[PDB]
Amino acid sequence: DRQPLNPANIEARHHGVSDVPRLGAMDADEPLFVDDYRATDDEWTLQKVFYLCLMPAMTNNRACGLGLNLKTLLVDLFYRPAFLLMPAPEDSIAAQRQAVGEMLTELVEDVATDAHTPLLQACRELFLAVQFVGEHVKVLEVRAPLDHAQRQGLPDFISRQHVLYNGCCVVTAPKTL
Amino acid sequence: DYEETLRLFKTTVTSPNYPELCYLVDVLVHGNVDAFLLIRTFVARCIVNMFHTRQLLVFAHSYALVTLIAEHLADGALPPQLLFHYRNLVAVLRLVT
Amino acid sequence: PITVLTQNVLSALEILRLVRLDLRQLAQSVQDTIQHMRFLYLL
Amino acid sequence: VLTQNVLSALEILRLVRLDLRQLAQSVQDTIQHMRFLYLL
Amino acid sequence: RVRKRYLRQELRDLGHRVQTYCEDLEGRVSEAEALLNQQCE
Amino acid sequence: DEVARTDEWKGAGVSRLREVWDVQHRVRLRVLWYVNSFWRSRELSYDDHE
Amino acid sequence: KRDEKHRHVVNVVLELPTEISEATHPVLATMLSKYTRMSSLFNDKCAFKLDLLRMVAVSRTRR
Repeated sequence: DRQPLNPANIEARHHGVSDVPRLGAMDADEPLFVDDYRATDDEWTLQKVFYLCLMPAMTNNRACGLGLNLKTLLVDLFYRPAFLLMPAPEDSIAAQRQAVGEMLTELVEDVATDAHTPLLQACRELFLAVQFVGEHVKVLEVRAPLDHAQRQGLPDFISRQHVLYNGCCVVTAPKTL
Repeated sequence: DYEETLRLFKTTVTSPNYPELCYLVDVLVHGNVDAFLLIRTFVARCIVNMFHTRQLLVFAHSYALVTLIAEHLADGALPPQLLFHYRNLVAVLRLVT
Repeated sequence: PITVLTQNVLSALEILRLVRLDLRQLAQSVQDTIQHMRFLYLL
Repeated sequence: VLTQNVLSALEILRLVRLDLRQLAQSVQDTIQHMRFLYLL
Repeated sequence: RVRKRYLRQELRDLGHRVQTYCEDLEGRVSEAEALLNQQCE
Repeated sequence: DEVARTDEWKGAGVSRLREVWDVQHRVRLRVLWYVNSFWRSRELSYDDHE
Repeated sequence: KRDEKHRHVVNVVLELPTEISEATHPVLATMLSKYTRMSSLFNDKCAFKLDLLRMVAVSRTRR
């Protein structure tokens, strides 16, 4: 937002628990919603290697970042009686396609279904991960003075740096979404 | 030598028919271990089918998913060659370090 | 002539259990309410 | 061997009731403080 | 902005006091129940 | 001999360090509190009405 | 009365088809207990729908 995130403006996400007020704040920017986990130094370095060195070398700057409006996306995608009335069906694929919806049909069907897993079983298996939903895409501004050896000349240079949160790195424009 | 895995990665990340649900499951998982372990059987079937039906290595567009597949989906589930491709991507990251 | 005697302790145990549930609900409901107001209006 | 103990605990439970009244008054006072000051 | 921030701070402040007082009440009711059930020797 | 206020000021030392913002929450500064200050001796009163 | 409020949070807010009721959906009961304690947020009904989705998800695991 305008000001740096204070330690109190960073909120922990409660997964597996009803969190409607957080879901109302999906597009809110003042509080930042996070998991409990904090990336270690080692995996921080590896993530930087992957995104700054490997990906632009292999793509030649062809990647881009996007965010999904996953509130309405997940609502109109999963708010079927098939997913709300999940039993604790092995019909024909036509009835499965109708039940699961057009978008989930063209998204999942040939991609994640085997002869052991019809369309609706695969879509139920995907539906489970919805319980960890998270918020909408954000862009954060990172400010950092350099280390004490680089800071010596121009001590007042506050570097600034932009990152994508709740976002994706994409190599294609999604047709279906 | 990681040149064959990098050729496969090159064709994957520059392929216009890269599946659209990979981004959705990426933004669902956040790089959370538990969200992956719930979707774990789903993504394994997805990667195997997308390797056989087209010559690409899906979920290679994100660091979180590739490293989660490397760590968790190595107990079987994946065929050994497909798993070795993700293992080799992680080995490339270590070598850059 | 047997007017006063010791009381059943199971009744007091049930009373304590109800109080303990009341205490958990006090803390959790206050935290949830303050959070809901904060996220709805103060952002 | 028990009634004396329960009454000797009641001798402090009275103070507990007092502290309950004090906390409820504090909560109402804070709500009135906030409602007066901060809601323009 | 000033008013919202101060209200947020005070409202967050009282919740911690609520927590501490609920801890006090929980401990005291446990003490009462314990002494009624069983003394300490 | 006799004590000096400097030595007992140093010996008594600091025990508080509090972060304070301005009203508009633009700037943070720290307040340092000493136990040898003449502030402690006065026992003057403080109040905040609404 | 609570009947009007629950009918609202079932039909107007949650737009849930009548074929899904309280007798069929115990997680919906446990959620309705807490949903109506907040009066606002009824305008973005999509927040409540997604919350019921994720609660049904947390309910229907194998662990």
